[PDB]
Amino acid sequence: VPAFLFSGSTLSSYRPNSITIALPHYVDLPGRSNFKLMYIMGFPIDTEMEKDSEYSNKIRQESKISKTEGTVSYEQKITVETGQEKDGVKVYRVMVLEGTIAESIEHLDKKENEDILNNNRNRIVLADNTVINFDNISQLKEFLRRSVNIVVNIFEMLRIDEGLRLKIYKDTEGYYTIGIGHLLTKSPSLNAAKSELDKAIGRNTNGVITKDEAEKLFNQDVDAAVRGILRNAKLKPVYDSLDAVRRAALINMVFQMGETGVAGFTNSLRMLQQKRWDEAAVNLAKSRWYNQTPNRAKRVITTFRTGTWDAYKNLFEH
Repeated sequence: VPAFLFSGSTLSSYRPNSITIALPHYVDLPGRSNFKLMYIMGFPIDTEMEKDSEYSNKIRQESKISKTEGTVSYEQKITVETGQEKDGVKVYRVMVLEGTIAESIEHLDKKENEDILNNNRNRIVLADNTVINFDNISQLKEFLRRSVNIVVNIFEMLRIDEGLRLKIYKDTEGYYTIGIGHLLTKSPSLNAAKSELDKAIGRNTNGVITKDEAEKLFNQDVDAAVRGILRNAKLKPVYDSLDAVRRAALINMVFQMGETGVAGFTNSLRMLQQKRWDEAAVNLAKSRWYNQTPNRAKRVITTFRTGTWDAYKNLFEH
């Protein structure tokens, strides 16, 4: 029996449709297969059954991500649930439905949710529909913090390696650009750039932005890169094998040279995938890359080599 389930608040972007709400209402999540939610008292409920049911979800297989060591870092949204499990039957209230890591972090820290979380088993349901079960909420909060750190660090990493501009400027190719990566428009017009930027930010910019906005844009860019990395038969196996800091170095390289450029370091990638770090490092130092942007290559390589933030640590939050 799930303990507190109607207690506390639930953070969800999704809003389905004085009333009938007392009654059970079943719904399929708009974007995903085998997410069937049951709403009583306005509360999202995830249910799993070994058997077959019209209103219940098929059993979910457990993801390979380590609850002690691992990260959700490059996932877009995640789901968080508390509840109970006994053979064949699982019942979990949804505390956060497809929210960001930061969002989930703050939401699980609300004292009103405090009751329902310390009394039940807590799990995360990934966008690939695999779950990571946690021993306790403190551990889960650790897991989430450790993930958001990687997210804030990758921005700093790129700020330092690539550069961060707060005014519209031009690409080495002529294109209006702002922040770190971000391309506004391929059109020759500055008003077209400014108008694109206002649309993306949703305020009147006049071509200048805060660091925070640039960070938002950059996160969209990290997702487009990760989506392209996993589509590329040359990058995917390497990226899959790397821990989160090292993936940050891989993404860094993709941001600088393109998917196609990174795919050309064939031997250095095989070396990375075999976890031979010093060889990979030596090999990577052979390229014109290392010669042309030596400071950035040196830090990226140090990062590949150590799995830590040591090349960037003193420079952070600058």
